[PDB]
Amino acid sequence: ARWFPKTLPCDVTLDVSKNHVIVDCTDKHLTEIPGGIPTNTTNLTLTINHIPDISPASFHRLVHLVEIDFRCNCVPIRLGSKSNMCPRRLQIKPRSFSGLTYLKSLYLDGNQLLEIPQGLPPSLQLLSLEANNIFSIRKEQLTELANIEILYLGQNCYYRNPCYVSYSIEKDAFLNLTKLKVLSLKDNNVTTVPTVLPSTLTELYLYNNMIAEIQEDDFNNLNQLQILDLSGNCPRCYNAPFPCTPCKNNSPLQIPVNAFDALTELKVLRLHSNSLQHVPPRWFKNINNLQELDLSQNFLAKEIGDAKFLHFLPNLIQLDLSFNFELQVYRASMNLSQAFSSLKSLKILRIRGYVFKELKSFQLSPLHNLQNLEVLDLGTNFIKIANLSMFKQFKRLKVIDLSVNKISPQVLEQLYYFRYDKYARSCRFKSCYKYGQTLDLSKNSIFFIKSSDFQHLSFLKCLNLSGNLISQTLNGSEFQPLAELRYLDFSNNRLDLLHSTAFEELRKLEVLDISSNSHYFQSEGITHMLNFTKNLKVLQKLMMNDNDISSSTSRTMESESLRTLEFRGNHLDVLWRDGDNRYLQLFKNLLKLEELDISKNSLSFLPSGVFDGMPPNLKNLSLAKNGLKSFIWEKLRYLKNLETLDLSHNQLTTVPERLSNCSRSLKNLILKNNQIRSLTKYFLQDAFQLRYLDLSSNKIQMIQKTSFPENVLNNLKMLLLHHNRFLCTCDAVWFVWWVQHTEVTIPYLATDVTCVGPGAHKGQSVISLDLYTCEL
Amino acid sequence: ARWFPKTLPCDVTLDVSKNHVIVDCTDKHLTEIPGGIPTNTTNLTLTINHIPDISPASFHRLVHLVEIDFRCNCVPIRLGSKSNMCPRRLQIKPRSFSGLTYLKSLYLDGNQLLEIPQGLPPSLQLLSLEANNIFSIRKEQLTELANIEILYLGQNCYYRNPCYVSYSIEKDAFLNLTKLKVLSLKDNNVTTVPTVLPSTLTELYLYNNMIAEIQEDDFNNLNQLQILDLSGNCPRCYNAPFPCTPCKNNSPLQIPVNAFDALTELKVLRLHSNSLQHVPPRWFKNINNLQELDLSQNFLAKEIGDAKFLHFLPNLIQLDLSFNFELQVYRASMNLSQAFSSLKSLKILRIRGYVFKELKSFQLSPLHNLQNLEVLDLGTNFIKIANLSMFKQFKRLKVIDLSVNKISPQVLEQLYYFRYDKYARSCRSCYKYGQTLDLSKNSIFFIKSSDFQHLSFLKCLNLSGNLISQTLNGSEFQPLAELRYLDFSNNRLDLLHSTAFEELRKLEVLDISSNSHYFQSEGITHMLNFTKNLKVLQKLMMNDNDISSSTSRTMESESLRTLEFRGNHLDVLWRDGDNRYLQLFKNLLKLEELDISKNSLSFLPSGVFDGMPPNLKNLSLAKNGLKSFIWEKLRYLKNLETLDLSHNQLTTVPERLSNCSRSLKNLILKNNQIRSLTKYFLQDAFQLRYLDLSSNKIQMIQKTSFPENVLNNLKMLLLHHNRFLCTCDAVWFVWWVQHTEVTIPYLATDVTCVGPGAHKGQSVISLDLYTCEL
RNA sequence: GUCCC
RNA sequence: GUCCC
Ligand SMILES: *[C@@H]1O[C@H](CO)[C@@H](O[C@@H]2O[C@H](CO)[C@@H](O)[C@H](O)[C@H]2NC(C)=O)[C@H](O)[C@H]1NC(C)=O
Ligand SMILES: *[C@@H]1O[C@H](CO)[C@@H](O[C@@H]2O[C@H](CO)[C@@H](O)[C@H](O)[C@H]2NC(C)=O)[C@H](O)[C@H]1NC(C)=O
Ligand SMILES: Nc1nc(=O)c2ncn([C@@H]3O[C@H](CO)[C@H]4OP(=O)(O)O[C@H]43)c2[nH]1
Ligand SMILES: Nc1nc(=O)c2ncn([C@@H]3O[C@H](CO)[C@H]4OP(=O)(O)O[C@H]43)c2[nH]1
Ligand SMILES: *[C@@H]1O[C@H](CO)[C@@H](O)[C@H](O)[C@H]1NC(C)=O
Ligand SMILES: *[C@@H]1O[C@H](CO)[C@@H](O)[C@H](O)[C@H]1NC(C)=O
Ligand SMILES: *[C@@H]1O[C@H](CO)[C@@H](O)[C@H](O)[C@H]1NC(C)=O
Ligand SMILES: *[C@@H]1O[C@H](CO)[C@@H](O)[C@H](O)[C@H]1NC(C)=O
Ligand SMILES: *[C@@H]1O[C@H](CO)[C@@H](O)[C@H](O)[C@H]1NC(C)=O
Ligand SMILES: *[C@@H]1O[C@H](CO)[C@@H](O)[C@H](O)[C@H]1NC(C)=O
Ligand SMILES: *[C@@H]1O[C@H](CO)[C@@H](O)[C@H](O)[C@H]1NC(C)=O
Ligand SMILES: *[C@@H]1O[C@H](CO)[C@@H](O)[C@H](O)[C@H]1NC(C)=O
Ligand SMILES: *[C@@H]1O[C@H](CO)[C@@H](O)[C@H](O)[C@H]1NC(C)=O
Ligand SMILES: *[C@@H]1O[C@H](CO)[C@@H](O)[C@H](O)[C@H]1NC(C)=O
Ligand SMILES: *[C@@H]1O[C@H](CO)[C@@H](O)[C@H](O)[C@H]1NC(C)=O
Ligand SMILES: *[C@@H]1O[C@H](CO)[C@@H](O)[C@H](O)[C@H]1NC(C)=O
Ligand SMILES: *[C@@H]1O[C@H](CO)[C@@H](O)[C@H](O)[C@H]1NC(C)=O
Repeated sequence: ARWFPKTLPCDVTLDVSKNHVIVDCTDKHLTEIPGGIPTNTTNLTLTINHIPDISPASFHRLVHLVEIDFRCNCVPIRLGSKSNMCPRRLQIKPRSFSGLTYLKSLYLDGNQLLEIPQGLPPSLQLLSLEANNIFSIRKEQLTELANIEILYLGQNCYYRNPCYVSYSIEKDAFLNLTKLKVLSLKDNNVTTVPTVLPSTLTELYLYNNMIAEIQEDDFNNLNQLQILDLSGNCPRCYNAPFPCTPCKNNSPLQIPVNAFDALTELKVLRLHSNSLQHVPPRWFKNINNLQELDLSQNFLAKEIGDAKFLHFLPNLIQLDLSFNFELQVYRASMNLSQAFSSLKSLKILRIRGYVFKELKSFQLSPLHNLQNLEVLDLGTNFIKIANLSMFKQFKRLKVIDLSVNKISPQVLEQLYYFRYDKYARSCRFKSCYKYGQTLDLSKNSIFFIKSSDFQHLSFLKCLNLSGNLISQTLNGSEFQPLAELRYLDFSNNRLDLLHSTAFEELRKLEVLDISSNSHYFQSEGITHMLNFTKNLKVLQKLMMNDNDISSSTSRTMESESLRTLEFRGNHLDVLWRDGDNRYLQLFKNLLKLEELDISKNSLSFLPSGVFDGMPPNLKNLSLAKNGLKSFIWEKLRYLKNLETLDLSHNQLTTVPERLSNCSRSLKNLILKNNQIRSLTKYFLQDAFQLRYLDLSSNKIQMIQKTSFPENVLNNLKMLLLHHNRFLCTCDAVWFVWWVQHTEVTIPYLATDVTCVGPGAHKGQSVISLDLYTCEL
Repeated sequence: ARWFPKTLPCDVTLDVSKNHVIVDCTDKHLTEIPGGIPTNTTNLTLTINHIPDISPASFHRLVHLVEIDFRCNCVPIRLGSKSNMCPRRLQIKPRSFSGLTYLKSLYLDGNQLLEIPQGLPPSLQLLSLEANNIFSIRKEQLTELANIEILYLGQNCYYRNPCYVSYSIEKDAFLNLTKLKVLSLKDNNVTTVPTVLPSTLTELYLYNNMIAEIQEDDFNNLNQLQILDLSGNCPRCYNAPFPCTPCKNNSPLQIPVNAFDALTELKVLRLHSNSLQHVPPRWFKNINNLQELDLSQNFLAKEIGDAKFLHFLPNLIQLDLSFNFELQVYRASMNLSQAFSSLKSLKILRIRGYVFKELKSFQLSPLHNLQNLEVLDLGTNFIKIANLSMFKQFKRLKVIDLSVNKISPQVLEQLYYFRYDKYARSCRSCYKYGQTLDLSKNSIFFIKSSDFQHLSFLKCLNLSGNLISQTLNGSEFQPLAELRYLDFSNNRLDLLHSTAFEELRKLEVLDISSNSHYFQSEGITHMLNFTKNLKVLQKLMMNDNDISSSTSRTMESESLRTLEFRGNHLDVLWRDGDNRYLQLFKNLLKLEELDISKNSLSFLPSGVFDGMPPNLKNLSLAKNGLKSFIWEKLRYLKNLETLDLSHNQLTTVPERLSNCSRSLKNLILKNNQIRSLTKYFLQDAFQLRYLDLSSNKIQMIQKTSFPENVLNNLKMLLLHHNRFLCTCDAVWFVWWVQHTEVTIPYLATDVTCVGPGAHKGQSVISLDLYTCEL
């Protein structure tokens, strides 16, 4: 098809509408800028490479560039690879950028630069120098940036990238940048708010610094500011997972009552880890529009019970008072001030880490009349006692989150309140809530449940009981009131499936997760009824992964409704022991089942009967990670609606003589990570239904035309070949040609479609291989 | 050293004292008997190979053979590999064995044989034909076995190896085998006890068959029999994990009351899975010496509460009544008959699977006066309630086993009572600390001191696999003043308090592995410094705890010798830039063994080694995805003897190992990405004794890297599964490997050339390189 | 590759 | 390969 092979080791995309030519060279182990980058190129990314220098030749031809992303070509020693340390900082020669008349955005983060690069064109709206070694800002070095709007200078002096001094900012350094909207000086060892900043600021990031005091006029002129983050100045250091130095005498960040008076526009204020003991209402006298307030990781436990400042926050959407507990105090209860009632607009309230023994209904009354409240997060509070029925007054809420507590009778990262910098950029780039009302009781100490535990909660759509201690012979009496429940996450418990009536009271249940309930499945002689499915009339999806199931009293699972079954990490090798026919029809009576996952079941072979016993509408089958050493391909004939076969991470050595003759229906075939050395002569002949084919990470040496007829290849959405053992002799002439000239999408042509030999061409990409010597 | 390279792909061992020459060819992907087997060869093993035939040429020279082990060269379809199925049964030509005048033992199990091989010498004392296809025994075929003593015929007709008919045994087939001691007809589809058997039998195995009835005189003459197993004839099939066909009418195996009268010598009687409802005392009227009785997997729940037969068993060492519960009955308590008191000799009692709600002290009184009782096993009973204090009356017992129950306020295989055949042949723990109370796999959520009142004598407590979610503060085990071993694994330790466990003042070993729960949620306080309070602790296991944070910065002990810290997140604690935890193990002054494998340590920040306590001998950094390693830093570890760096991504070795560590004896670098050795790698590294470089990508090895004055001290040197290039540059290496004394495993199997083309796939032991010397 | 798996 | 890990 193609007349001129694409040899450039970068992805190239046309966005014809927005007039853009996008060249992505992210992570291509480059040591030079590749030649032949299109002249029409507008967005060029060279992130994560080892190009040691930039020069006028770097971009000479590329006069249409609006964005260069040149991050992490020399990342500071402690942030970067220890196996591929950068030897010497990126060198930028003069005039490298002054040519680029249309350049709007320049990223040079993570290059060990000592100074703000000079000679930048006046077109530049965005400059980014995170994780460099620039810790002294001077007015003179900034004059070139007159039209700059966004400026990132953070992560240039902190514990992962130390500069061993205080950050220096000359007086009025930023004042003449009259268009500057966004200024980020986070994670920098700054000692004072730099002044005077231009009144044109919308966003100021000053977090994770050594600022002890805000002067009353530090933000005098900033009438346009929308976001201010002063977090992690005088930090709360208890249980900090980074080196943390508090302000002396447990001082807080000192903020004058009138510091915020100019900030009429402020929408987000962030005062996380500022060791605050008081929130003066006077702060918010002229901020009527504040929406998001973060007061997590302070010492505001007392204040939570007073909190006059809330009376001045009627438009607040989001409030975070997480982790304000006094060290070595375990409060009997939660004292929320009446003031919380004045938060007419509040959608999201979070108070993790108040740390209290017992939660009672009336303690939450300050919230009864917040009409817009969607999320209430009382996680990580070590609550021992809580009558769940209290939440009957909270039908309107989308999520009630009591995760990580000690109870017995819109998602946040695993590390969140204790990350150093949760917004920090990586070198790459730049859940049942949807079912309805969700009660998250995950990670508590619930050993035993009964119906009255759930009295008055019939409105729930999702209950999360993951990671409790539930060890009970559920018999269908325990969840009686949960008439609306669509989703139950019962993972990481100790289900005892003695009774086939387990869960049958949850009459509207669409999804059940009983994964990682392996305990009782590990002791011989225990009765388990896997036939419990029959009683669940609307169940769509069952997850029973990592249950180590090696026995069952019942011989068949039954459902008229079940569409998907995850059965990963069990012992079907033991149930289907060769010679024992009793369980070969375990899934057969799941008549509507379309998706089945029996990966990680130690199936080194499949006894005959397995495929005949599969239910008739099976579409999507995974046998991945089974250590399969053999596979009778013909047996795929029984699976008449099979569309996806995942056989990844096994030990298969062969493909079928003709895939067409094994399955007419099969569209996606995944054989990545096997031991295939060669393909059958007529492998894909007449396999007209085939659309996707992964042969990556095998040991294939040759591919001949017969195996891969073009009337199949040209239907394929994707064909993966990378990481094989290709031999680039004159016998590979067809394959090499076809790869060079095909339209078919083949990932990693630049990176890992490589010759292993013969010696001469070893390690050389096949896309670049010249084989003319074979045609004399 | 060696003048004639060993080219035979079999291990060869001299036992000079017993006059034996042992050749082991087990599992060497052979398709022929190798030539050059020594003539003096006495024991020859060819197990697990693909040799398709035996012939007079097979052993022609080997006239001094006493044992041929030729198992599993053609295993039946369903027992064998499905990826390397055997195409056609083993063919044994006539005269193959008649040469072998001294042959005592012959194993031909697992070869798909259709008939008992003929032509066997009269010297033969043991013949073994398990897992063949021989399901009709004829007197005529056995005449050749006149001097036979041990004869295995089992596993020739059962569900893994079906023959599709009943087993046939001609009348008196075994009678004229006048020396036969041991006969095994297990797992065979036998319908009746074959008669008449020779009176010379000591052991008869008839289990897992289709025997419905014992005739009163089936065992008439067997006055010498010691072991009888009739198990799995009319099996109890509830929750059986194999195809199980009960006798119709829920009938038991029918045993007439006088069936055993001749068996004065019987020591072991095994009646497991015989669907027995009664044990008539009359059975044991003439057996006073019975020692071991298995009555597991019957329906003897009622009988347990009567059990007059025990009055006739004063010499019984071992009794098993496990799994006798009536289906869908959950008894309130255990009714043991008074009769149990008469078992003066009983060392071991097992009653799993009685299935009852509550155990009370007095229910065990029938046992109070059994002086010799060592083991009491009440596992898998779904016991809801048990006052542990009752065991105060049982100080004398070595093990009290309450494992797999439902309690809250030798070792047996994982599958045991429900295996088909627990004795079946393959083709190839805190008990020792003293009194042990095994409470593993219960539902204990909360513990307090009174739970252990009166149990001060305990040496081992196993709480593994409970629900313990408690901020242990050192008050909970107060009474356990003697406890040497605590297994607290698979719980949910909340290490808030650094006084946890401190009351266990005699504790030598603590396992708190797989207590990861509270370690997975940010902002929770954990005191890893709890070790300080544990004055005699030798060994601490805290594996698979996913530990990524700690309030305290150092662990302290004067006593601790071994710390297992596998499966945690030291990569997070030691984040580059954060110096605070680099001395976590430094103050464990007597620590000799440390395991920090599986901690995702892709690199070691500088200071890790300086922070290691001074007497560290044995260090594992396996399975960390290490891509780089500053070998010089090994200088800090002055008493280092073992470094395990297996399963990582290392690409190089140090320029001189001698200049990194003088002390290092064992260096394990298996499963890395090493492509070459440094020029003078091992020069002067005289202390080195073990070196694993297996599963790397090494191409060449030169004499400079591997000087002979080091190599020849090595106990073991592993090289297998590398990328060796067998050009004329490899002349030295190839020569040295061929001629060295040094032990190198897998020379026959996986020390292979990958090239050049010509020599590809060829073993280096067999490589001829004369073309290099013209 | 006789039991485990 | 800046937050993670
Ligand atoms: C942040 O700046 C402080 C001081 O402003 C730096 O600390 C000084 O650094 C040197 C080397 O550690 C010491 O000898 C001085 O004693 C320090 N002075 C003070 C007052 O602490 C600190 O290193 C900087 N932090 C980072 C991570 O670069
Ligand atoms: C044990 O022997 C029985 C006969 O007692 C075998 O069962 C016969 O085999 C075929 C095929 O299964 C049936 O059509 C016959 O009717 C069976 N006969 C009877 C009397 O049932 C059985 O297959 C043998 N067992 C094994 C494991 O090989
Ligand atoms: N799984 C299970 N959990 C229990 O808590 C229980 N109590 C009695 N039983 C009985 O134990 C036998 C083996 O588990 C089961 O068979 P059953 O007699 O129907 O009744 C069962 C229990 N089984
Ligand atoms: N680990 C833990 N388990 C608890 O049960 C508990 N109750 C209160 N707390 C307090 O929560 C804080 C963070 O875990 C701990 O710090 P503390 O204030 O010393 O007291 C602790 C508990 N901590
Ligand atoms: C291309 O660059 C412009 C300006 O830097 C930017 O707004 C646009 O999103 C970029 N797109 C891509 C895909 O790089
Ligand atoms: C709650 O806290 C406030 C402010 O600290 C305190 O004054 C008040 O007495 C407390 N009220 C209750 C109900 O505990
Ligand atoms: C929980 O509170 C409800 C009121 O919603 C009440 O009916 C129920 O009895 C309470 N349960 C307990 C143990 O207090
Ligand atoms: C339940 O909570 C657990 C642990 O907090 C989390 O992994 C899981 O995603 C939650 N389940 C659902 C369905 O959202
Ligand atoms: C379940 O247990 C309840 C009470 O806990 C008992 O009353 C009943 O037998 C069981 N119900 C069903 C539907 O099996
Ligand atoms: C499940 O199987 C058992 C037999 O093992 C049967 O008694 C029970 O009622 C079955 N349950 C259903 C829902 O079919
Ligand atoms: C098939 O199922 C897997 C999970 O088992 C899923 O990730 C994949 O997207 C599915 N594909 C199709 C085409 O149904
Ligand atoms: C496979 O191929 C043969 C010959 O073309 C044909 O007879 C047979 O029906 C085919 N089976 C399928 C399922 O295509
Ligand atoms: C060698 O064969 C004899 C006879 O079968 C036996 O007693 C001895 O234990 C065997 N030794 C080995 C090492 O096979
Ligand atoms: C357990 O038994 C002991 C005596 O062995 C008694 O002192 C204690 O009170 C008992 N505990 C209970 C709850 O019965
Ligand atoms: C404790 O019991 C567990 C769980 O059954 C068992 O695996 C372990 O070996 C026992 N502990 C010790 C130290 O013997
Ligand atoms: C531990 O807690 C118990 C109560 O459960 C308390 O009585 C005891 O004094 C505490 N011990 C220590 C060492 O703090
Ligand atoms: C452990 O360290 C903590 C402070 O981090 C301290 O409270 C406690 O005294 C220490 N405990 C021991 C036993 O050293």
